[PDB]
Amino acid sequence: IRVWFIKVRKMKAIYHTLNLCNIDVTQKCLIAEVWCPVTDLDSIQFALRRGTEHSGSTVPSILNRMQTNQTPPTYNKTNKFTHGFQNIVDAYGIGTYREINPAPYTVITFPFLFAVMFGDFGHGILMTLFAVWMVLRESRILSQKHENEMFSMVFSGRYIILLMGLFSIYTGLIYNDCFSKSLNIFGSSWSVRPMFTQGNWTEETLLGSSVLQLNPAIPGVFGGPYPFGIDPIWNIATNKLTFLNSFKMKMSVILGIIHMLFGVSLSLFNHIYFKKPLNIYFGFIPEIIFMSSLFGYLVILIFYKWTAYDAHSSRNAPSLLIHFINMFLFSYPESGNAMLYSGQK
Amino acid sequence: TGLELLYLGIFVAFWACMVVVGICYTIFDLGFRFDVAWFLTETSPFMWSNLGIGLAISLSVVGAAWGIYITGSSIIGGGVKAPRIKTKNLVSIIFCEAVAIYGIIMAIVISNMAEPFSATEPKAIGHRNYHAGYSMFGAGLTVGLSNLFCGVCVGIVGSGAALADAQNPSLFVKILIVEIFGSAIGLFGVIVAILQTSRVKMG
Amino acid sequence: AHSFALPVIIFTTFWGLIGIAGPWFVPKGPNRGVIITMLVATAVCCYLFWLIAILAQLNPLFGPQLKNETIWYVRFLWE
Amino acid sequence: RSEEMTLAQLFLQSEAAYCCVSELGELGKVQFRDLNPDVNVFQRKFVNEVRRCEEMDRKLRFVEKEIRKANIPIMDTGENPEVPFPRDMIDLEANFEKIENELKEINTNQEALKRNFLELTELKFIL
Amino acid sequence: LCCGPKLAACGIVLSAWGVIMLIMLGIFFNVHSAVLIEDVPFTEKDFENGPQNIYNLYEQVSYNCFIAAGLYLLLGGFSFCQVRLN
Repeated sequence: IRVWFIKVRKMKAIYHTLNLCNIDVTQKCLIAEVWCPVTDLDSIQFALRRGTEHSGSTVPSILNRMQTNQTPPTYNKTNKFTHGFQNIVDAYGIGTYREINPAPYTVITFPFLFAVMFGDFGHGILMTLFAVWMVLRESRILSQKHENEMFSMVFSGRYIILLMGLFSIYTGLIYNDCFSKSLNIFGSSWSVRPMFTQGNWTEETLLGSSVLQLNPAIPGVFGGPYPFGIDPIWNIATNKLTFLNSFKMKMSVILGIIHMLFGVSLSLFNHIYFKKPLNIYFGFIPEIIFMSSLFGYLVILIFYKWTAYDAHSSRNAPSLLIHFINMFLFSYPESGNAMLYSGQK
Repeated sequence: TGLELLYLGIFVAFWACMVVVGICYTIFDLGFRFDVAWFLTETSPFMWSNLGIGLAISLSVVGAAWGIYITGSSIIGGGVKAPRIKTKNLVSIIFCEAVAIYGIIMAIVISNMAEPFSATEPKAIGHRNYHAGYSMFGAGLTVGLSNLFCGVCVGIVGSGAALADAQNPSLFVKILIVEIFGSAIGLFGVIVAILQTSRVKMG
Repeated sequence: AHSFALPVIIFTTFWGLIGIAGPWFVPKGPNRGVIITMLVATAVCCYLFWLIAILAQLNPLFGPQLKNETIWYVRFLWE
Repeated sequence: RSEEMTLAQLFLQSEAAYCCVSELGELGKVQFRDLNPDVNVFQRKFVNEVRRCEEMDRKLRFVEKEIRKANIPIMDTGENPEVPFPRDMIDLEANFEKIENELKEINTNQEALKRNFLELTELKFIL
Repeated sequence: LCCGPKLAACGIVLSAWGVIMLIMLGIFFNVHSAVLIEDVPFTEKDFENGPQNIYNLYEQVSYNCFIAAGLYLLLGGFSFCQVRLN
């Protein structure tokens, strides 16, 4: 009788949907309108042929095409890979008819931002190992009953967790963060005490038991760029927080501005397809110009300061944030802050 | 209410003591022992600075929490018979956190300009450090209180809009106008806190 | 002692190689655009992150702060 | 776009359109929409079959409730069947009513159960 | 049977993690000879003569890592044995 339950629900649905047909039966005008895609018309007319085969009336049971001006529904044709990421975006809002699909870009820029937020080596390795376990054992777990609903929604995001762990491993490598300690792989370039003795640096370490004895930049051979990531010495420096804060704040702001310009440039595609000259002409253009003029300048200024000022100019090194406050308030004091570059006015 | 009575008793005792002490001292020709200069010159500028720094984030966080709860309770409760309102009405929470974001940025900005000195007497410290400490305290206080009241108003109107949206879909998109107009006062508070400390050169 | 032109050349050439060559030689199937977007945006984000991390160190302003024990130890380890 | 056209009409009434729409539902690649007038649910051409279906669901719900109170697990791993549109289905539901009727009499025998307790309580006045 | 598989799987992965991490940390101590960046902890309040005492003590410290690895490996073997009790 459980089979009968399945059958009963089926026929109930059939009759309920057949109720929707037209409100007349003269000349056999019992007709119902249907949303159906284009790639599956052959199966639909094959179904109609099957229905007439089950019927003894031998009638074509077909009708000609027509078009109206209603709003069609949207369906994201997913496969084993894109589904986990399309479901994540559809959870907040359903795209219009022909909206720029955001899954193809999201599928990657999501774990990247996560890895920026979660940039550690060992934890990333653990996540990718869990991903490998869950991916390889998919067939048995799928054909298995589990009481843990948390595990079901975890299992939904398979390739999510996989790519997330991969980029987490990468960003653990790039910060030279590995369980909170750097990995000195191919050399340090900062502390050379035998060279430091040239610059009046000897016998201080007797008082070293109670002082800190700052290291300067460029007594002649210091500085130099580590080819890959953060120099390991910073990991043991007591003032690491200052440089780490500066570098991380700047990276975060730069990442955020390019994300937004990406957004608006992508929007320009959305409007040009829909044949809306007004929106492109008096929409996209002022907003992109505003975004650029207001913050691409900040990005370029940050990069200029990075590639411009050496160690010997540590006195009166210009500060960008105060210059931005003066950008907003239009205030130019005669002194107190030197111009970062000539002709800034 | 016992707590209100306790607060009233403490407040009334405090002000009665102040009034009586003031009157007897003024009648007693002892105005030379009321030298407010010593009171506002013994205090270090760094105390004023650091109190301002603490408040400039503390009060903003308090306002953010107030608005968060006041809108979230109604958002969660009213969606039982309409799950559609979970994602439509997330703007209020976003603004309730943007308040704290502004507070943190202001804390970072004012946190600068903290170079110590060596003077230990009023004649040696000078006017500049006193101005710095007072200005930083004032900026912290104003930004904190502005963002507090801002967050409270934002949360209240967010609750109202979220609760009203469950009746008819075409309501919220126009009721959010008051929601957006809420944040302007916090923006003004940040601007004034910026301007008050634009000429400090402590060091 | 480290070089700067050599690493920038090596990593820029590697990331250009992947990000440009990968799209050109994909099989003609149904999953073409997905893989193209994945690889291209990967190379972009990856290389940009490395470039920012490396330029943040070029031309430092102040050296590290090292305890005295580390100052003693670095004598006879890095040398 | 996702689709080029989505409002083609290829459906016409027949004497066995039930089988046509059943097979179309089996396909699982269409959605239905009509009845702009929004008539009341009890002015319908097919109201009687919906009422019959509701009666079958009510009877079925009662029997499955009784089964679940028996703590007897149900197994559902067989094939998906095809609905028997001709009048044979009628005979089937007749049998189902008999099943429900048996359950009714079983509850009548639960009257006996009450009598049992009218004596078990009696045992507790042994003193 | 004893120490059912439900927790024994977690125990086995934990033991594998312990063996691997302890072995690698010990090897990092020994091969790099306990560079202060990767090896702060130690026990000596007097080293002003020379580095040889420091190196000897750091070798002594790094020695315990392999004992920890052996204990973790024995734990993993015990858990694997309990898994076979079916």
